[PDB]
Amino acid sequence: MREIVHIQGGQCGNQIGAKFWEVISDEHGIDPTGTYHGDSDLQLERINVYYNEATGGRYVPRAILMDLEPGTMDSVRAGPFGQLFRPDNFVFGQTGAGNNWAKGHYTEGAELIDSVLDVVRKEAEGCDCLQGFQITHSLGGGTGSGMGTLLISKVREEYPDRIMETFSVVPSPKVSDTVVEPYNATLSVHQLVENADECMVIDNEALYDICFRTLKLTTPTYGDLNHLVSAAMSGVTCCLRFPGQLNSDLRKLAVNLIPFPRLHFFMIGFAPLTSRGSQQYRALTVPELTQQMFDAKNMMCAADPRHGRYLTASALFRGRMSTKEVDEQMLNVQNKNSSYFVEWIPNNIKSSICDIPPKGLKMAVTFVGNSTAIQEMFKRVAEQFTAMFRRKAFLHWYTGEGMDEMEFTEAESNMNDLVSEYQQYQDATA
Amino acid sequence: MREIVHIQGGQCGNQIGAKFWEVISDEHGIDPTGTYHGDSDLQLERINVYYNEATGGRYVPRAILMDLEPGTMDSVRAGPFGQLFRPDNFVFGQTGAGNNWAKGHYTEGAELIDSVLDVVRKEAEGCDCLQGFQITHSLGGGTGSGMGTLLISKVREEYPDRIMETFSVVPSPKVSDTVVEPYNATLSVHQLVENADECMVIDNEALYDICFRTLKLTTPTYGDLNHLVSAAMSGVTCCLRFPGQLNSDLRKLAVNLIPFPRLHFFMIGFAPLTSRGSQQYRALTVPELTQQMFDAKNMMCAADPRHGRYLTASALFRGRMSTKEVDEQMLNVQNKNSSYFVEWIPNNIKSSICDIPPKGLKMAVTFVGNSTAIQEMFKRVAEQFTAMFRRKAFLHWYTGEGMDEMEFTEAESNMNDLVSEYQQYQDATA
Amino acid sequence: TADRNKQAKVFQNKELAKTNFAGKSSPGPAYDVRDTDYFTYQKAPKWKI
Amino acid sequence: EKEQKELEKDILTKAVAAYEQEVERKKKELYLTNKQHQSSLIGQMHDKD
Amino acid sequence: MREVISIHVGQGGIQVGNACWELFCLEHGIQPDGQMPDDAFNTFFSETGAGKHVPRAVFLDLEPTVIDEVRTGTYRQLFHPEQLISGKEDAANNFARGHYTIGKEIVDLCLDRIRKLADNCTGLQGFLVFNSVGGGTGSGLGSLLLERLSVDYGKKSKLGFTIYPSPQVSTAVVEPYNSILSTHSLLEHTDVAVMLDNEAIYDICRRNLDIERPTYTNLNRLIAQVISSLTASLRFDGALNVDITEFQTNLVPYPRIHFMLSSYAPIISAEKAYHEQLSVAEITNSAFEPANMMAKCDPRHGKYMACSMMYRGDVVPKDVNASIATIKTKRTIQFVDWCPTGFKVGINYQPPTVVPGGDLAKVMRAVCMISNSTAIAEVFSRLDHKFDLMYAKRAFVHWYVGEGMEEGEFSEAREDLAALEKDYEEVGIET
Amino acid sequence: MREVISIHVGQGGIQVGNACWELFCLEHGIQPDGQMPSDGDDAFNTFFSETGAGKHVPRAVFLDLEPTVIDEVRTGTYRQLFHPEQLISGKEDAANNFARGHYTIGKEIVDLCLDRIRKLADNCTGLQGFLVFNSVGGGTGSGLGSLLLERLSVDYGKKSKLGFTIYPSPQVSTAVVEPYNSILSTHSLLEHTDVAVMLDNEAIYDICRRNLDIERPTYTNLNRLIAQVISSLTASLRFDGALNVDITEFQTNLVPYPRIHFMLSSYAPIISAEKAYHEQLSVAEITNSAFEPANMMAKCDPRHGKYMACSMMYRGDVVPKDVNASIATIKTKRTIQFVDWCPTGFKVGINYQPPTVVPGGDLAKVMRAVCMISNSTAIAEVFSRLDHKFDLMYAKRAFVHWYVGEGMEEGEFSEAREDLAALEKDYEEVGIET
Amino acid sequence: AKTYQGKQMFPEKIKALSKDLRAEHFKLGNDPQSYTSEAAAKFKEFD
Ligand SMILES: Nc1nc2c(ncn2[C@@H]2O[C@H](COP(=O)(O)OP(=O)(O)OP(=O)(O)O)[C@@H](O)[C@H]2O)c(=O)[nH]1
Ligand SMILES: Nc1nc2c(ncn2[C@@H]2O[C@H](COP(=O)(O)OP(=O)(O)OP(=O)(O)O)[C@@H](O)[C@H]2O)c(=O)[nH]1
Ligand SMILES: Nc1nc2c(ncn2[C@@H]2O[C@H](COP(=O)(O)OP(=O)(O)O)[C@@H](O)[C@H]2O)c(=O)[nH]1
Ligand SMILES: Nc1nc2c(ncn2[C@@H]2O[C@H](COP(=O)(O)OP(=O)(O)O)[C@@H](O)[C@H]2O)c(=O)[nH]1
Ligand SMILES: [Mg+2]
Ligand SMILES: [Mg+2]
Repeated sequence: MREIVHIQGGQCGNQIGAKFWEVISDEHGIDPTGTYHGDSDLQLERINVYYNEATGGRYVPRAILMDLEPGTMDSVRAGPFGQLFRPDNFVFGQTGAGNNWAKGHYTEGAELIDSVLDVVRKEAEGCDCLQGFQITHSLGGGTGSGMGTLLISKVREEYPDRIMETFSVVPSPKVSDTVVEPYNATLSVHQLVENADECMVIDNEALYDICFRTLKLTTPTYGDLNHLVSAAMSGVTCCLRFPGQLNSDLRKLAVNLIPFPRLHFFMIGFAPLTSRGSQQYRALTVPELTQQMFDAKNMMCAADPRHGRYLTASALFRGRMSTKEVDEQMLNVQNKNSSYFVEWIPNNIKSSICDIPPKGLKMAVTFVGNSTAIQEMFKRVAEQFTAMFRRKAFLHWYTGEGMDEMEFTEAESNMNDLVSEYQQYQDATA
Repeated sequence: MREIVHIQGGQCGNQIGAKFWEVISDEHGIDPTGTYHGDSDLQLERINVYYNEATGGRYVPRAILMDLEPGTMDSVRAGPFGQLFRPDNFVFGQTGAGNNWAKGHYTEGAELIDSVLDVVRKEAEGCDCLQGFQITHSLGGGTGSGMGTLLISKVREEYPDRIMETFSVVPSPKVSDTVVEPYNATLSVHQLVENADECMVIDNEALYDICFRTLKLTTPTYGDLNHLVSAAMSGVTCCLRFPGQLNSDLRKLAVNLIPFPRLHFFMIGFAPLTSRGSQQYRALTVPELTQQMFDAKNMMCAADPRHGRYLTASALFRGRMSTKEVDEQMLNVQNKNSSYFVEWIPNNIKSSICDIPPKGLKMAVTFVGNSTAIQEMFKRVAEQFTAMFRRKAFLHWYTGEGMDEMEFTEAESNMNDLVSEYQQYQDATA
Repeated sequence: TADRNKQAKVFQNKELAKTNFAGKSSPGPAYDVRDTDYFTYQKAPKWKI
Repeated sequence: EKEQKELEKDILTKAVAAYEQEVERKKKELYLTNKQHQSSLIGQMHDKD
Repeated sequence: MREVISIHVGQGGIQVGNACWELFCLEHGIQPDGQMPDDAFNTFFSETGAGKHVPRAVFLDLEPTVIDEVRTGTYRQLFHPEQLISGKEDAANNFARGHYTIGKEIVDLCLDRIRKLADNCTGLQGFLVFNSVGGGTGSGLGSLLLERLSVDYGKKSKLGFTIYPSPQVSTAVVEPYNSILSTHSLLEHTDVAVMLDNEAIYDICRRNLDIERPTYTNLNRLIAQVISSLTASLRFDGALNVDITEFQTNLVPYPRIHFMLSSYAPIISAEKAYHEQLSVAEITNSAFEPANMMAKCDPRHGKYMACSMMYRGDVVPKDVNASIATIKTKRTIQFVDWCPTGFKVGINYQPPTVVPGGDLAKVMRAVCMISNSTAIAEVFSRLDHKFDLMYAKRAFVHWYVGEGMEEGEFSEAREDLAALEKDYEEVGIET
Repeated sequence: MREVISIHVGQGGIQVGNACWELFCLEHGIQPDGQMPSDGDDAFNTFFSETGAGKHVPRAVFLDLEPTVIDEVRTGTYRQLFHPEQLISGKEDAANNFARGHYTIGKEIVDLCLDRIRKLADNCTGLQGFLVFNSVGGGTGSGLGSLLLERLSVDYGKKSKLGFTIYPSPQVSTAVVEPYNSILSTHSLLEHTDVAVMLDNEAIYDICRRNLDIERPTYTNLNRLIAQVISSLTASLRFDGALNVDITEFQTNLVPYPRIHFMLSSYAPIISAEKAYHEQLSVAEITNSAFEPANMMAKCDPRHGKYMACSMMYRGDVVPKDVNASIATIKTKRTIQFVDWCPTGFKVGINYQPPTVVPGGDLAKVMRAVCMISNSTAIAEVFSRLDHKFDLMYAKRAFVHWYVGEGMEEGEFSEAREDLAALEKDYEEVGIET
Repeated sequence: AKTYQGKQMFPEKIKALSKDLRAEHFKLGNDPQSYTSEAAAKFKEFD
């Protein structure tokens, strides 16, 4: 009940969903043929949140996959658990955006998005009582970074009260794969800040320090990345799907996290992460877990959180625990690190408890932190974007189909204003 | 509770710890895989002093192994009981210092100390009620002598009230292996005198002499020297882990052994030591224990205690014995050698008894003596230092990365001042 | 008090291979090795009329 | 309580033991791949001369 | 649904097309007869309905010799017999002949064949064009075909793989003239141009492959390998795919600047190939080192603008990223100030194939590089100097005048080259 | 993860590099073809690189302008060992002309050599340093050595470079022009090498005659001895020991001032199999033989001057107590005296891997050995005699035109002789007491 | 070529010596010891 529809676009988002659906199917005990084979009765009480029921006793995900090139869709269909997806929900173009934000937002998007809007409207009206929408996409690619944002605007214009969640992958300068990343990144953030209720930033480089340092595995892969990110996204809504000591849903997090409407950009983290070779030495305890998600290393973002101060924090625990040492550690860490915590909002940590752990683990935690450190990504993006724009390099591609440099100037000014307004509260005093 | 954390740096300290941990593990009945197999219940109540409990029912030593050359601990891992050590506690560089105090204290060490400080903060911060820290290091080597004392100072600012003990191996000119030992020894002791609460001096020459004369074994080895220092270390903190007639911990030792705050350079001895050929003829009695206590050759320092006067003495006895002949023999020894005891501190011997002996020996002794005899070590090392320095020999290596001769002059001046102040009390009369 | 950079210095095992054979890279492509086959083979004749 | 505590040991040991074989087999198979590949250049040498 | 059409003109174009078509068929397992003994060939071929396959290529030439040798070669049954346009009279290195007299009667038939090919086509990504520039036929027919296609199709992408005259090695004595004329023609009409002068390839095959006696066939084999590494991503699945449309969004900062130089690695004989690990760091360092550039140019005299690299095989993205970090740390390679990161990277799973009886050895890891750098001005400068030397005394000009094009056209080509040089100089300075 | 790169230039350098590469492959068990036989790791990574499957590639470069020796190597039994194109050869030899090897033809080989150096150094991560081998009495050797040292000093900076140079004997000589290029080369390397060792031939001849009982020695035996010295020095890097010593731990202990970095070595025991088992070869006896002046690897008498430092590497099953006891006796002996400001002057290293024997060689199985490297004030005598010989020649300006006509300017000899005088004054002022 | 041939030549010793260097070589006294508290022997249950 209080269910959420899943929608994804772009290659990165499609790969993300390909593992998110697989992991959630494992959690609920669903085989690749869509027939239930679980053991606990709790696994089927709340199956309606993500699954619709069809004749013959099978389930289908309520996912909408959108893309501009059918190659990725054809590759993901043949993969494991690729048969769960309804063939109708697939929507794809025949040309592609070519990493051009103007192309993926203006010239063909208006023509293509009517069908996907119709199908998502059908899905939204079908469900009992809609809770919100969640989207996964990357800001470095044209088709994703444009289509996702335009769809966000359209969906918000239709459902002003429903909740909005986005998993946005941002391009860091250390691992850069396409030269035109700053342009569409700035253009996308301009639109995204205007409508998204929650955005969580994800960086490959942060993922990558995590995978080399904690797991200590020799050969990382995109599959391992998708696994980490999927576990992180499953943890946020596990408590919505399963009983717990202290239930807390997306609206709870929304009210408890954002002091002001425009500060809705977070970084997330998952725990515990250990190398398989050291799995036996480590002891799973609440203090160890809390130091573990509060480590700057495990953070999913390139920002260094000790360069600023936390606006607020939230932790979701999975497994059978008592609230005692949990709240005790929260108070303890807030006392110990008072310098990194802003003072005019006392007791700025949220705790949520869910009694069921993930399969294969006894304890798990997902941490969401709103801290002042996010400004550094936008700063570096601003420097790169202005270094590009001052020489007017790579501009005629964007200008050739209706977009003009006035929009780029407005996007840069708005993002810089966001940075300034965001750092304003960092040094604010009571 | 009131537990202590072990930290060692340099290959010499690593070798010292490799035997200290084996002897303590044998004392507490812990197998190399860390599973308890003891016989009596007395072996488990106070295991929290040096070990942490982990999942899988095993114990991990609370030691931090830090260095700049990977080979030494890559070797110690392959040794017996090398599996107890947690992998994450190994921190080391890739370059090394090459026996250069300045390189180990300014250039590489200043950058590297971040992680080792983080992990030390980890372990000291996780302990329930911290008692203090103990370090083991040699002062003949540049990297050890520099980075060890740097971290000593850094820990000192953050934990001023805790107890600090250092186990310092100082160069003896009779058996020397390096030509740059006086420079780094002086530069290091300059900071050590200002920060270390306790410093026990150990002398390879004296250990070789002990192995030659007392044990009468043909070929002493580094293992032999390590075992001697290991037994000496164990005897100090045995009473902290085992019940006894008179409990006596590190704070009590510090209160009763140091008359003035700058006088914290002690010499320690262990008893009984005999050739295993002579084991049958030995009669384990308290008078024999005391006569082997106060023997000049039993001391593991080349300084002759009969060249000066004892300031304070302290005795720790292990095994079941009655206080009668303990105090009586102590008083008799004090009266018999009155001229070697400075007069204005009557009754200048502390005694402590614990009824659990070391493995193998029915009764055992640890002795700590504060005397004026240590001045000769500083005098001879200062003579070597000035012989080196008057010709500016071996100097541009130290000057090539920021250190000037002003620090050298200040260090030698401070050493001479401390020597003068130390021998001032030798002739003091009331 | 540790940041993301400057923390990768610590050695763990032999996976430093993927990250540090180019620490001191000994410059690079600064040297000219155009048409240096002059030594391997034999040079063609060059005669006056 | 002490029973599940003692029970966890063998799960952990068997898991790490299984992971060691996974480590070893990967190296073993890559050795064979490089071996056959190098031996293929032997036929290439014969073809060329 | 993904396909691309190949155009070959001139003897050089035909001898490169033949080489690339042996490699194409051997890579896709199609026999010389065209009969196969799921759908990856649809990029380059089309199913006949039952049995064989036909290439999506067209061959043009005015001298019948090379078309005749193709039609009598082992590949008689492969090509569509009416798609091999053969002429009667060669233009004989005369650009004017091929651009004003005999190209007019060619162009209508050629466009008819292209239209017939395009009607079968449905998801046309673009065109590849192959033409030697030092020949009158190649230059003139290339000018005419690009001129007509630009207006007939418009926004469809076209890639030109031209073989420029070497700085000091050349076969003819009039090639600077038609070379400059073709540059003026293609500057405002070709989306992407790749430099392929012969001297650098001679140096490469001499140094690395260790053959003291190669000919044009080896050069064509190398060019075919480069094209295959370029277009693998359109027909093979990879962890990170790239399309031909993803070049004019990554490699051309301004519409005027679209000339790039290529490189390939590793190039090594079988006598010393696997006797070294040939790992990613070594191959990508050999790629950026100045010797393995397919063009006779030194990157050290200029800045880099944009580098696009495609890897094929079992390469690991972490390998390539570790190499890129070290390269950016490197000092001798310096990028322009207005581009902090200029690397585009693509990865494919399918390893390169080997042509039987060839020279190259097979390896798992291969890299093909397209670089746009400011150093390309030197070849234009030297060609301009050579052109001015011979135009100072109006040498050979009467042959071109007597074909019907006016006297003045050389002046506009000269001015356009001057403008190109000035534009490169201006973009090369830091702000 | 520790590596070191070896350079061989000149005919003597090549003939000693091949000699040491036989011994090193012999010690690591690698077959001459390079393939691992039959079927403890990373003991070859110090000098070798794995190809991914099978054999190993040495980390050495061979340079020559006269390609006879290189052709012999490429047709020899080690044809499959070396990389086919790191054995770099020119076309015309320098013909004992330093100007030829420093200004005329070496400039066209140095670029390719440095490219090869890059292609080898990029494959290493913990590069400990460089070893260079070259005879000083040869034109191409001295010239290319000077050029490489100059280029590497500016291209790399702070890396350690060790020169195993072979000075001409005081009275036994092969050529007549070698003093000139010797003085020029020592001038070049004084401000460019961190450590240089003496390897003149007459001392090795005398050692072979006295102990090995070889009345007719040749270059092969000398090269084997030098290779054994190299192996003794470098065993600490690739074998575990109680007191390990690294390459970087030399310039911090053995060179009291930057200008003084010339040292001379000895090895013990030197003995034949038919008499080796006749005696116990105790540590005290071998360490006395090490300080025996007649066993100096360079014919320079230590009794004529003071010592600054001595670094001694023991290999076998010696014990640190025994080493310390022997050092005590050496200190007690009066015929050897140290400089006043150096009370303690010994650096000690110990390693367990016993020396390997080359079958068909001259050495035998001895379970203990020690190699010493000493810096002492006595080395100034060879410089004095070399300066006198150079002055005798430059009095009449003989042979000068052969260097002048190669583009090397006339005044070059002047500052070379001046720097030799300055070094002699430096040694004189160091040798005095305070 | 006369001197330089491919020859047949063929770690346990190293490991043995390394463990010998770390070995005890003198052990300690022989064990008669059984753990017992000091204040437990004196204070016992009485009938
Ligand atoms: N790399 C390479 N270059 C070629 C080849 N064939 C011709 N060329 C070059 O082309 C230049 C002259 O143009 P060609 O291709 O030979 O002749 P064409 O293009 O048919 O023009 P016409 O001679 O007038 O028929 C020569 O200078 C060659 O360098 C080839 O097969 N490979
Ligand atoms: N110890 C030793 N010295 C050698 C050997 N071969 C040559 N020399 C010395 O090298 C000096 C001359 O240089 P060479 O090694 O013969 O040849 P080079 O160094 O390449 O110089 P060029 O002869 O000009 O090519 C002579 O004075 C010899 O003393 C050798 O095998 N062993
Ligand atoms: N974590 C993760 N990142 C990916 C994956 N696939 C691509 N990326 C990243 O996405 C970026 C390119 O995005 P792109 O494919 O252009 O997005 P699109 O245009 O919307 O399809 C690259 O920098 C990759 O690092 C994936 O499977 N997982
Ligand atoms: N007791 C003992 N002393 C050792 C051992 N290893 C080294 N030493 C001492 O350490 C001193 C040399 O220290 P050094 O190597 O310079 O320290 P570093 O700077 O950390 O490398 C020598 O005088 C030895 O007496 C050992 O295993 N046991
Ligand atoms: Mg032609
Ligand atoms: Mg020679």
